[PDB]
This record gives sequence, structure tokens and C-alpha cells, in this order.
Amino acid sequence: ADNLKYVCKDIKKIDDCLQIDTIYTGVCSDDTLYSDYCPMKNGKKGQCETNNDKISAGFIWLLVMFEHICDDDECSQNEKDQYAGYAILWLSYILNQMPNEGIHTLKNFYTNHIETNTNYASHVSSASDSNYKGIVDKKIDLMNMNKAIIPKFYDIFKSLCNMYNELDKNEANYANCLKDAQNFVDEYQKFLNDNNVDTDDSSYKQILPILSNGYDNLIKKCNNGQHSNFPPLPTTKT
Repeated sequence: ADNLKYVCKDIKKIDDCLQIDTIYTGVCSDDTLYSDYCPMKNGKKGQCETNNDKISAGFIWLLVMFEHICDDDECSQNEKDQYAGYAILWLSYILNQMPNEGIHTLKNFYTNHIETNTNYASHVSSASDSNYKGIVDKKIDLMNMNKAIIPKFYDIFKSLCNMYNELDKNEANYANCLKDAQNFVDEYQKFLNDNNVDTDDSSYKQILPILSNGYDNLIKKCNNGQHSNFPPLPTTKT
């Protein structure tokens, strides 16, 4: 679905607002953006004192926003799985950026900082479901199974998000869509080659739908205001 239009927008919004000194992607458009999701401090309302508090609140804000993409905020099993995967991919990227954190500390960070935030159980609809915990655990395990490629894979996802942002502003006149799609497929082919990615690996097959569905939707949307022959997404290392 055209879900990446919103996912890419929401991730950019939370990135600029993370307020963490060591991580800088931009200026916060709204200082109160995730304040509603800050963890409690000594039984009192949270203000987000630590970097872990801000990441935790930012992650919950993401999940809450992604669920809004579903009709009536009622996500199917497939939507819950897809949105948990996007949020946990972003979380892996953040932990990889943070010094003294990483994909190796992701499971620990989730249990000690996300499940620990009182706003996770009350605002994320599926938080208490055992089916949801299984989805989250699988996504965390997938990040660990692919830990060596996850930071570079995220850069490819970011390049895909840049095309979605361009389409969002140009609307029916994204004249550079074909040129950008060709640069994207070449950049992705280089990612497979440089990292010796076996696209038939079980773990890689479960993160690949983020790019394969995302790219397929993007070129279908560009071909709504133009008429171009877009290159197919690379299938293997070359």
C-alpha cells in the first residue's frame, strides 16, 4: 500500500525532534511532539530527562502514528507486523547511532526502556497482546540476524523515503522520478554486491519486503501523473 508516504514522513518528524546531542539529523519542528509519551519519573508526569527516555517516547509516538494509517486505527495482523517492523528498523538505526548501544542491545533496550514506559501499554493498542509481543520479538530477532547489514540497509530505505518526499511535494509532476528510481536501483544493486547479500537467505527475505513493496508502490504512484518504463528492483548480487 501507499503507507510509505506517511511512514517516511513520520520517521523524518521524530528524527529531527530526538533532542539527543550525539544524534543530529535536524531541528525539532515541535518541542512537545512526543511529550505525551515520555516515561513517568518518580510516579510523576514525565518530561524526558535522559536520551533513553526521548528514544522510548519517540518510538511510542511512531507506533501510535503508524496505527493511524489503518482505518479506524484498527490494524490487521499484516498491518501490525509491517508497522512493528518499520518502527523496530528505525529503533535499530538509532541504537546503532548511539555510542554504547547497538543492535546487540536492542532486546535489552526494548524490555528496559520501552516496555518500562507507562505510555506503551496505554497508547499502543496491541502492547499487551501476546500475539503482538511475538511480532516484536521476531522483528528484534530479525534485526540481530541481519545486524551486519541493517545500518546500510537503512540507508537504502532512506533513499526510498527521499523519493516518497519528492512525490509528496511535486504531486503529479515528479519529473525526476525515473532518474531517481534508476539511481535507487543502482544504489541497491551496489548494496547487494558490496555486502555479499544472498537475497535467498531466510532473514534477508523477511526485511526485503520493506524495499520491494515500497519501491513497487512508489513507481506505481509516479506512473499516475506520467508514463515511464521504470527499472525492476534487483533480485540478486551481481
